[PDB]
Amino acid sequence: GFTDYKVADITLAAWGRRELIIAESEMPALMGLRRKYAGQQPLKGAKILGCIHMTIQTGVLIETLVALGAEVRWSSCNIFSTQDQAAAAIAAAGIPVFAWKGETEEEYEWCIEQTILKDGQPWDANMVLDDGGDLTEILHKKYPQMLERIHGITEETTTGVHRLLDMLKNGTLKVPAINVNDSVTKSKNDNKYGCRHSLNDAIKRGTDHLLSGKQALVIGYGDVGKGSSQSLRQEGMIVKVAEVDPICAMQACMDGFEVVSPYKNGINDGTEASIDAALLGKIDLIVTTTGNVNVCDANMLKALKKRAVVCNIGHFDNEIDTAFMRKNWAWEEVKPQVHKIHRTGKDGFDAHNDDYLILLAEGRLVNLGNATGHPSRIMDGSFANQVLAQIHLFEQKYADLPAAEKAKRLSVEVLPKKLDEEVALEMVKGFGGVVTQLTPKQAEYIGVSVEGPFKPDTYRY
Amino acid sequence: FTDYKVADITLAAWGRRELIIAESEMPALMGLRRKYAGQQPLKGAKILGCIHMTIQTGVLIETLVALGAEVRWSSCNIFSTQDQAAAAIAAAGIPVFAWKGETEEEYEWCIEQTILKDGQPWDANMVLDDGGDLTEILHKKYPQMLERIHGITEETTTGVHRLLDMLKNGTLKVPAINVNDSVTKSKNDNKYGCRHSLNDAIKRGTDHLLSGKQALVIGYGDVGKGSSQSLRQEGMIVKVAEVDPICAMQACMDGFEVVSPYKNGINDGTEASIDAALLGKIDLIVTTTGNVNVCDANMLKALKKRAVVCNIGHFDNEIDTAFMRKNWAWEEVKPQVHKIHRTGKDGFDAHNDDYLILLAEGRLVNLGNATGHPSRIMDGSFANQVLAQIHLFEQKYADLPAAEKAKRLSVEVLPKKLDEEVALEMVKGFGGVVTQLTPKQAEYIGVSVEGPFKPDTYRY
Amino acid sequence: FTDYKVADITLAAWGRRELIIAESEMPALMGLRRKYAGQQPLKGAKILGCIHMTIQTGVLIETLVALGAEVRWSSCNIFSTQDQAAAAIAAAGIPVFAWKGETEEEYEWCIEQTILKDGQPWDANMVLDDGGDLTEILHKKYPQMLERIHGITEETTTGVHRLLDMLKNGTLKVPAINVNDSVTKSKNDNKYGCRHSLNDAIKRGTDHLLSGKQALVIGYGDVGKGSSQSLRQEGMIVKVAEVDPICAMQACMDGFEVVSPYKNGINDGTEASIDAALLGKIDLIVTTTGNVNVCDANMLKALKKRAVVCNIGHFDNEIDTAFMRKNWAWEEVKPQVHKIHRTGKDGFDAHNDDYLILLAEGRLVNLGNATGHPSRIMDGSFANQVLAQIHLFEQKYADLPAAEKAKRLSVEVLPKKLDEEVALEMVKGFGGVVTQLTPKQAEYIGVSVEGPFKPDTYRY
Amino acid sequence: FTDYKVADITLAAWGRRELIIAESEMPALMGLRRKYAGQQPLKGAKILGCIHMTIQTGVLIETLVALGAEVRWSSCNIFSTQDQAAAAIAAAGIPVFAWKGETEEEYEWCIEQTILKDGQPWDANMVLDDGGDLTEILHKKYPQMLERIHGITEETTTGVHRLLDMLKNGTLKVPAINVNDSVTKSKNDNKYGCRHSLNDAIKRGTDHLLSGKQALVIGYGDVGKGSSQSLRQEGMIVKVAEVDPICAMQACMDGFEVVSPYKNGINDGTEASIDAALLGKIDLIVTTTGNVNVCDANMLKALKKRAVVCNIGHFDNEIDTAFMRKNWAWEEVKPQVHKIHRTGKDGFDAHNDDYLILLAEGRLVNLGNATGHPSRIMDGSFANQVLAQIHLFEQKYADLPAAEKAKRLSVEVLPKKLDEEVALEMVKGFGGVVTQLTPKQAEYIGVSVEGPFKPDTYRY
Ligand SMILES: NC(=O)c1ccc[n+]([C@@H]2O[C@H](COP(=O)([O-])OP(=O)(O)OC[C@H]3O[C@@H](n4cnc5c(N)ncnc54)[C@H](O)[C@@H]3O)[C@@H](O)[C@H]2O)c1
Ligand SMILES: NC(=O)c1ccc[n+]([C@@H]2O[C@H](COP(=O)([O-])OP(=O)(O)OC[C@H]3O[C@@H](n4cnc5c(N)ncnc54)[C@H](O)[C@@H]3O)[C@@H](O)[C@H]2O)c1
Ligand SMILES: NC(=O)c1ccc[n+]([C@@H]2O[C@H](COP(=O)([O-])OP(=O)(O)OC[C@H]3O[C@@H](n4cnc5c(N)ncnc54)[C@H](O)[C@@H]3O)[C@@H](O)[C@H]2O)c1
Ligand SMILES: NC(=O)c1ccc[n+]([C@@H]2O[C@H](COP(=O)([O-])OP(=O)(O)OC[C@H]3O[C@@H](n4cnc5c(N)ncnc54)[C@H](O)[C@@H]3O)[C@@H](O)[C@H]2O)c1
Ligand SMILES: Nc1ncnc2c1ncn2[C@@H]1O[C@H](CO)[C@@H](O)[C@H]1O
Ligand SMILES: [K+]
Ligand SMILES: [K+]
Ligand SMILES: [K+]
Ligand SMILES: [K+]
Ligand SMILES: [Zn+2]
Ligand SMILES: [Zn+2]
Ligand SMILES: [Zn+2]
Ligand SMILES: [Zn+2]
Repeated sequence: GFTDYKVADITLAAWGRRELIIAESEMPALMGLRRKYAGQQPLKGAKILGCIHMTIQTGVLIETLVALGAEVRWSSCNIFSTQDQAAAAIAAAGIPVFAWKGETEEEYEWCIEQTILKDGQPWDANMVLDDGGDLTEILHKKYPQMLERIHGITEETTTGVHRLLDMLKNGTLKVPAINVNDSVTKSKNDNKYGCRHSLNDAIKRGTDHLLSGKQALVIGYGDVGKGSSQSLRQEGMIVKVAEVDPICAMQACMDGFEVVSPYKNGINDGTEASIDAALLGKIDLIVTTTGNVNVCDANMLKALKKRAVVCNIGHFDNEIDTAFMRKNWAWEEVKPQVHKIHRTGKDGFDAHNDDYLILLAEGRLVNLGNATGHPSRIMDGSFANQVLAQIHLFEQKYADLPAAEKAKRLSVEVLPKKLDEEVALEMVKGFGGVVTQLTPKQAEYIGVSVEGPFKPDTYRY
Repeated sequence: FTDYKVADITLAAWGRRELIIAESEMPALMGLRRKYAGQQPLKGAKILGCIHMTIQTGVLIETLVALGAEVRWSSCNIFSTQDQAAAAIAAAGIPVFAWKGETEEEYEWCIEQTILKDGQPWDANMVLDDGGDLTEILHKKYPQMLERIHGITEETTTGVHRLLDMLKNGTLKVPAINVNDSVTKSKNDNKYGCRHSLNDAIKRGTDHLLSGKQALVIGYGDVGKGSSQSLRQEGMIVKVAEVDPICAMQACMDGFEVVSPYKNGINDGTEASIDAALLGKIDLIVTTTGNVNVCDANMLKALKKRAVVCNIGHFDNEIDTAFMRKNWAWEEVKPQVHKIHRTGKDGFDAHNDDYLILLAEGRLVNLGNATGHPSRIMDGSFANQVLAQIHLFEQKYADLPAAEKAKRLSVEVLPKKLDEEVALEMVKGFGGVVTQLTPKQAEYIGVSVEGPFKPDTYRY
Repeated sequence: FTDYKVADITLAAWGRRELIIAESEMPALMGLRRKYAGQQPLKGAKILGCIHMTIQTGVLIETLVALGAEVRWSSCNIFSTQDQAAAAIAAAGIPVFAWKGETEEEYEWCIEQTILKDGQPWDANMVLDDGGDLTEILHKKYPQMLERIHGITEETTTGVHRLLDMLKNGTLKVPAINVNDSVTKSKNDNKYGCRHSLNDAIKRGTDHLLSGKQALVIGYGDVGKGSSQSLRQEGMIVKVAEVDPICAMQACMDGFEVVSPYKNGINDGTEASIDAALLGKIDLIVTTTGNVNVCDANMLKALKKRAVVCNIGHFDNEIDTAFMRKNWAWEEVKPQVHKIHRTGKDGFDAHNDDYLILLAEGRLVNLGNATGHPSRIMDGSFANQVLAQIHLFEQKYADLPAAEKAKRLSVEVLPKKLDEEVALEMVKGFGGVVTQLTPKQAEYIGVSVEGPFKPDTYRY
Repeated sequence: FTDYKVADITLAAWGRRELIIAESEMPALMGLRRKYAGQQPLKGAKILGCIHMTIQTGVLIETLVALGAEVRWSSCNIFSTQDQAAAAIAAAGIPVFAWKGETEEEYEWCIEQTILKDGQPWDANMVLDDGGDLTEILHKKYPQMLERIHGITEETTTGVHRLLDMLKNGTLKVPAINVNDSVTKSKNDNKYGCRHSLNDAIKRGTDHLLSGKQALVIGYGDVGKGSSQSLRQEGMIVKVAEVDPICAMQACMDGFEVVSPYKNGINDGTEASIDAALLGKIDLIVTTTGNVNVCDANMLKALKKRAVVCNIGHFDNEIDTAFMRKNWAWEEVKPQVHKIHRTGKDGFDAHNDDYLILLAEGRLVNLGNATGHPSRIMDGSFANQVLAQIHLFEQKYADLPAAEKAKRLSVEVLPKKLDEEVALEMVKGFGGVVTQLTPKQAEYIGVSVEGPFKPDTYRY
């Protein structure tokens, strides 16, 4: 009877449900919250606009929010990241979802718009859950009136947080936000170990290439680049790392990687002469992890070893100059989300040409495009943080507060450490791990409560 | 020159040979020498220093002096001095009071020799400390000296805790820099230094194969992380204990099984609480916490026969060695290696099978049984120390009026720009090449091309 | 052309795109293709082939054809075919009978379609086999065909065992080359292939996080070595079981804890013999043995709820799946992934917590749930296959007098010189540069500058 | 008792304490000691022994004696003796001629003291050798003594090569057991021993950080495999050179870049052939080959300033140290650590930057700068030694009829069943539990339930 959705194939729903039932068993923090808060219905009356990869893991998040009282309207934040069986299962449960794997850019924008509008008019949304900031931007630029009713935004990822902080600095942010990314059980779990799991996964599914013994260049060594570099090194790749941040570069050196630049002496003057052609001519795989623009540029692409794989695991595709490749080189689809890019010219290629690159997911997030992103047991931490953040901001009721109280509360904050610890404890118990309890004397000795928090807010883990 | 006490002054030439090698391994620190030599930013500084008198500390001391400082130096541990390093410093005409194998009485005497010159308080105006013993003695016994001191630069996590307690209680008299929490210290020294030096010390003390054996690491902060890797990389099967669930989550994700010595994780002080099956399979226990009694008497009783026991946290009370001294017979194998015979206190059978091996009498094992962290890692810590000394000395806290002092009294870290400057020199030391952002890229992510590259919230 | 049966011929263009990529990843095999094209050493060869119909096997098949052979092909496992590879081979005019998800009846039919052409035995004169099923069918059901066959080239450990048993019993009718025991096969494919593809298949089937979880690997031969590394490198806590103490020693030294499913290692057939405490903590069990019932009914009953069970040895009887079919309810998650509900046979609760996850119905998991070994590894195995086909075809066993046959009826390996030549091409494929001995150095160690470099005793 | 020469007999108590610990780490060897003590299988054996006089060798010597043998012992390297081990052996009344830091003349004298007792040949009837120097001296200088010798048991790869050359040339006078090629020797000692002890020795000699730096390992046999892992596990970026393409393939698959010191691998003897760009980035070079001049004069000229150079193959001629002695100035840092100044022969500037660091004067670095392999690894090697001595002594070659001698003049290995029995004791030492086959399983794979478990072709 329910028709308020658009997915690839509703008949995938039973398969999706089987996978959701398995995922629930892999997500003890999130399911623990579901069990803890079900009675109290802390999200009763919440109307959440959600924009995040419509995977199985996101399904467990959505059904947790609903189980706690929320209504939601959902879209994916990437054209290739949906798992169609997950979308089907959510739609089959009577939840509005607009998402499929392999959207066009026009379809992507349309799906976000279907969450925002219900029956042609703005939905009475009062909460936002976002990954990367596209939904947040559309609301501020095109639907500013809807933000008058919204209590908060809970933002998943580093890039989205940057965008929020810029808005706050400029006075254009209209509702408070929680930076979910910077929970330790998000940033130092999902961003790092998630990519460790899923980068090599995606490259194998796309190419079935042996990785051992081959040369990789990882651009960036933040949380994603750390995890990515390990994904490849643990397979036996000879990994080199590029960075602009000398502290992150120091970490790469100490971690056993050679730190190099694509450019002579690190200076990117925009000319072919600046490219270290000797270095790039030996690289079999380049992975971008930065959240920055044009870190695998046209001249680097021209210089790469024949038959190198090129992919991006940062949030947005402009890390690699794919526009240059579309303008100048011929694309041969191997299979979905795997293209050979023939450097011999624009139109026409020889089927047996040797001078090509392999691009994964058209430069979009490769882990989600060519595989299934992070595994449930890792996403458990990120998504338990999301639920806690939604509860906190919904309960604070920003949209209803007096102006002076709003002025005090308009901020981008993180969750308290106590809650980060509580999420982590459930994760550890999920592994069968046992956390020791401090004695009262030990807790006094190091100056903490037996119940935590166990570290000062300055601590970096 | 006679204003020193070392084991053997004739070791000085050997020490100098090692200092010359260490300088080549310490580009950040040597770079500071070249950068600041002309300006002499520490001219007039009189620094009381208390930190492990190793070759690495030698290069630190000579850097401070090269920048204009005078110093008076002691070690912060009874077993951590390298006698050739101490000799070389004494031979350069610098007051140093330090040798490997001090008694506790000698340790206290050496600190006192830095504080006093010719029987009266030295006109000290700066403090460099590792662990807080010198800082405590100044506050408790020589409070008048703190009236002239511009600041304290503290090396290690335990010392920082002690400073923060003072600040909370309003008893801290001078500002401090928490040198530990530079990323180029905490996430370099504490982690990778222990990775290098823990397995080193265990091999020197015992020459035991580590591969295939079972280890329990107590703690998974920076030292526990590095320690766990030191052992895992050798092929140990490592289990980790933690009180902090976030650190425990990291251990799980890093590929370790997380266990408690105690049933249900509850340390009720009884033998019944001990997981005897677990402890009876452990070949090596390492404490990394900065806490007290984390390898306790009941754990020691339950350990597998012939297990090795050591501590790499700052102080020896991590292990209940007092219990062992009271109850069990100690057989010295060689210096800093004892068999502890669990058969009783009154002698031992030379062929007894029921013993534990304790390294460095439970004191910092990396420094006690080997040489601590390597020069290229200490480069980062000690470049931060020099910069911290400069920062606080230049700010001249001791010259402000009391109301202005009250506003300026803090425990702070160095600014990120300086942490980055140290890191860059470390990276160039490896032959690493850092990429420069284009103006468009710097705009895109909202940073200067010169840095800093991360918000102060960033955890690396 | 209609002499084939595949899932979907329209997948052929996709398969060809992947073959063109695979050729670039297989320098040893494509080097042989180019080298022997002129000579046509397999002109007149009529090869019955039974081996997983993957993209890699496609490159092998097209190499044999390029060297003059005709072939008729089937897969040696019901789940191992890549349908696009089969399509591409069929589209090239080569008889192939293979698809992913065959029934056992279909599997036997496909082998029979290779053996028969137009309802009568094909005039086969060569056999290429993986695991021995084709070899067995010829000996048992078509013995007259073996009168014309010059040899068998056998890919895998299990098939070689079966050949050696036949030879011992006097029932082997044609000579064979053990391709498995080239170093560029056994110590490449069996080990590093499983390192690549075991974790691959578990991720594709389950998308389970592996880091931090407990695995038990049964066996520590070449496949168990590679499998254990596949899991450990992901951060699993891996325990290893073995019956061979030398292999167990290697596991210990490699950093694994060596355990038995049975108390004191004694499998008496009772539940009381099972180490239920150990098995109750295992999240993943992988069988690697080539043996029977190494993950038995009582082990399955004892495993932790929701454990994954899989087999990467050649045949499914490593795990007692027959017990599971008789007693427990199977819920298909998706193809080649079943939840096995331990609550009973007659239906299951969709929300039951007491289940195991079985991959590929206990068949070779790397090929069943992923794509098996990668091209650049299969390059070594399949270069050896081509060399072995050439050698046995050129020897012409079927034509020799009885006394000469008697001398030649054996199971042999390829010479070390050829193993080295394959390896050299593999190394150059990575961009590796092998040093050439000087004449003095070659004299010093007693080898030719060209090799072979090691005595036949050498184990690598 | 005076029939010995050691550095310092007063080290004996320390040595004994370490022997008591080593016995607890050597369960295979101590198991043989317990098993065979009653039967005294070496009663009447008079063994000339030449092998590194370490604590581990002490346990071997005392096992041979405990089984009835008399021995006369020397070290097979000038730097490998542990003086406390030598002292303890001498203090037990066993003839030993060994100290750390022998001259070449002293080394030859020590071997001669084993051969002669009171100025005339000892009535030796057995030889235990490591590297072949003793074996060579007997054949060249004391051939009459070989008439009464029943056999030689040879520890190491280089010594085995020398024996096989003798056999090929018809100059070998007594049979030998190649102890090296037991799996519990070659694939334990040669590989995992160097994994343990290479990084150990480099740390003790230099205290250099290894993580992040560039290494070149020359060779990828058993020692090169273990060596490469020693460095990679510390975080070095390791490149590997090889002449054997199969070993090079393994290095690639193991995650190393395979390179040559020479452009395109061609060593034409000129400076122009050296890849100066590659060598100018290497911080550490380690030779592992058993070959000559694999780190040659031109390579040494091209290495990065301040690179460490060492050898872990049996003999020092792997590195052209003679070139360095002729041309460059040596500055001793401390024992077994020299800076070699490339500025000229006649003196050096103490602050010169253009030097290399050579460890142990190019002699076996693990034994020279540390203590070699750990007891628990040497357990396997030395259990094999004891078994080999028993076998050859019981065979009584010297006393056999000539036709039987002709058949038995050979170089053989120990049976696989005994290799397995050694391994089982090693595994139990770790607390490992080996599973026992059921009768049906043993039938299925074609072995006895008690083993042996693999055919003699198996490479592990
Ligand atoms: N694919 C996934 O599943 C996933 C998971 C988490 C985060 N993300 C995304 O990944 C990106 C990175 O996130 P993060 O948490 O690691 O951020 P981060 O800020 O921790 O790290 C990014 C790094 O890129 C480096 N960098 C920037 N420009 C560079 C350049 N020109 N060359 C080399 N290095 C350069 C920075 O110095 C920094 O250390 C973001 O876009 C984030 O949203 C994706
Ligand atoms: N030996 C060295 O060279 C060296 C180097 C740096 C620091 N340190 C010292 O090592 C210690 C630890 O330093 P850090 O930087 O790792 O501090 P840290 O705060 O990062 O980590 C200590 C960890 O111990 C854990 N812990 C506390 N009590 C515990 C208990 N009862 N059981 C289990 N875990 C427990 C805490 O949760 C914490 O994660 C300090 O004493 C520091 O001064 C020594
Ligand atoms: N899936 C693949 O791609 C692939 C690749 C190569 C080989 N194989 C197959 O894998 C299997 C193993 O091949 P291999 O080359 O490793 O053989 P192998 O002989 O080297 O190793 C098998 C090991 O199993 C051990 N074992 C036997 N019974 C045992 C038991 N009850 N418990 C514990 N350990 C036991 C043996 O001691 C031996 O070490 C064979 O069936 C082979 O054909 C599969
Ligand atoms: N230090 C120790 O404790 C220790 C332990 C065991 C053995 N050894 C000694 O180590 C040496 C090696 O023993 P192994 O068992 O590894 O022998 P191996 O035959 O297994 O390996 C030696 C390797 O060196 C390679 N090689 C030869 N010449 C080369 C060259 N010019 N460039 C590059 N690679 C070259 C060979 O191809 C071979 O793979 C021998 O001298 C042996 O006696 C020392
Ligand atoms: N080689 C060394 N020289 C001086 N200090 C050291 C050395 N190794 C470790 N340390 C210091 O020991 C402290 C613990 O007391 C750490 O904070 C660390 O910086
Ligand atoms: K997933
Ligand atoms: K040091
Ligand atoms: K494949
Ligand atoms: K030793
Ligand atoms: Zn997003
Ligand atoms: Zn200290
Ligand atoms: Zn097969
Ligand atoms: Zn020797």
